[PDB]
Amino acid sequence: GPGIQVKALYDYDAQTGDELTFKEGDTIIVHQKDPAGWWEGELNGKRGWVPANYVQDI
Amino acid sequence: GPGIQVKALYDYDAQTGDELTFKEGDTIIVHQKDPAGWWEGELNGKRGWVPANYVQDI
Amino acid sequence: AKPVPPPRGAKPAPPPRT
Repeated sequence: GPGIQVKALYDYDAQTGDELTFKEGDTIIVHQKDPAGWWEGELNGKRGWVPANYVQDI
Repeated sequence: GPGIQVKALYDYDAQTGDELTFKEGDTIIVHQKDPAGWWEGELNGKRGWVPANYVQDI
Repeated sequence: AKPVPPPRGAKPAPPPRT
């Protein structure tokens, strides 16, 4: 489908452009597992970067 | 550049995952002043959290 | 002679964006 579902393991508050803010327990769709530690995710009508170490594949 | 320089005002010994250990007088690069009291810093080849109240912008 | 560290979020540092 649109990508894999992951769960946020920790809160993250976006620090730079195009990062997602999320809370522990959010389900994020990971569209791409890009190299460099930040993945293309989507949450709550926003697409943006998610730190890959903050999420667990579910 | 990579962030702002701060001086450690006090010694801090890392207690949890991904915290930096440093000594008073260490110069730390703060990459991000994240909300929640712990900043993303870098010292001596390690990136990790720095307690924001331990450092003074220089 | 130092302040107490702020409460922790129990989380890893984000990977470098740079």
